[PDB]
Amino acid sequence: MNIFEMLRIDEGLRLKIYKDTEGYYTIGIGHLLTKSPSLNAAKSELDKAIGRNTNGVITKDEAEKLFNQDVDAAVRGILRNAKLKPVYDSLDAVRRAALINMVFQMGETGVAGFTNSLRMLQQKRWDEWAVNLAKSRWYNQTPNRAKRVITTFRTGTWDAYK
Repeated sequence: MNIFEMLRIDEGLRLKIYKDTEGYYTIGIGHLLTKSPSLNAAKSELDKAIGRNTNGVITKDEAEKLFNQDVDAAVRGILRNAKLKPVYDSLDAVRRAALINMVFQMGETGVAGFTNSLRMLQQKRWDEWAVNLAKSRWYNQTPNRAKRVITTFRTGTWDAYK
């Protein structure tokens, strides 16, 4: 299983624009179009992204291209972040994907805020770090997923996912 598989499972695959949980415009595999409401606002952005007039519908292939870019980009946000980079480096491979998953869902900034979390993590703490996480808005708005992610982190295994 890998990062790509991981998130594909968590974000699903939609070929036509749609509203997320927070009610945002999205398409593909978790690709956020606009923190706005103008459905046109959103087609424009889709247009800019693919580079074609899409009328709000794209291809699998295209959804996958957004995706790669999206996963890559998270990977670098982490490596550029001063607080995240090193956490990332200290972890094994599964746990890292988990990290990458988080960031994808909430941005380097969002993530790098777990100031506390931050090192328990690095301390090779979990458990305690985990409970902290269950006490967050994040967890409370998408528990299923949050759990699968927290589980993966704690355990350094893909159990939650199969």
